[PDB]
Amino acid sequence: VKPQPFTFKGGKKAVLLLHGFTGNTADVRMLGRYLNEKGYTCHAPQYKGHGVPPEELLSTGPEDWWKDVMDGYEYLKSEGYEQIAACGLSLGGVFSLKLGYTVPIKGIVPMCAPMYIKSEETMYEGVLDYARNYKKFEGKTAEQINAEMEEFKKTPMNTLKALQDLIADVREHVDMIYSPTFVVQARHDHMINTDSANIIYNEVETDDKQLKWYEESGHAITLDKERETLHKDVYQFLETLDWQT
Repeated sequence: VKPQPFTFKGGKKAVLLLHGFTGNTADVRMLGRYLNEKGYTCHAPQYKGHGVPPEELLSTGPEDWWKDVMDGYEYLKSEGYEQIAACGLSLGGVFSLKLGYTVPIKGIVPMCAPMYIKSEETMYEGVLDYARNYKKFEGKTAEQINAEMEEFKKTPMNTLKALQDLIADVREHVDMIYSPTFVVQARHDHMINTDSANIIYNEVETDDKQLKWYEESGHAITLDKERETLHKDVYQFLETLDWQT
């Protein structure tokens, strides 16, 4: 169905949930529903250019998506939730780490966050596959999709280099994170370099750093078979955080 930002109201423990590149809030909705059933207040913004036709994605970049992340953090603050944890999938996990050394965060849970850059061509191939599937889900025939993709291929995404610079910049500041960190990484991730999980765990400078590998999951770990175990592991980590004060 339709993708939209969601806010699940619960107690004073607040969690900011961040989806990945070419994703949407549905990637973190089941996790937000589980945490809200456990009493957490959950808010998931939707990045600019996501949840809309892919032609609008081409005009957006990390500077737009980061503004959506900060707006989500400030929305929870403006609503009375001063204590916020950050949990994100892939690029959302990168944004979660960036929040860790930028604003007060009770704890961060980067899930399959890439610390290694990929080539623009490799990234753009994923954009093209996302664009083709989006038009497929719009109900268009195969012939109409081929015609629209032919024009789509003539419009390169000029913000992919900035996306590379974002991942490289966060990796150089991982040692400035002192908040508790729960690194979640699927072992059979064919989308990123799984050594990113070791970089985050080894170089974060917090006393409470954790790493768990998921042996039966792919990159989309929140949608794969172990997600119920992931929900419990994330919940049980969030419970150890220094809430209230």
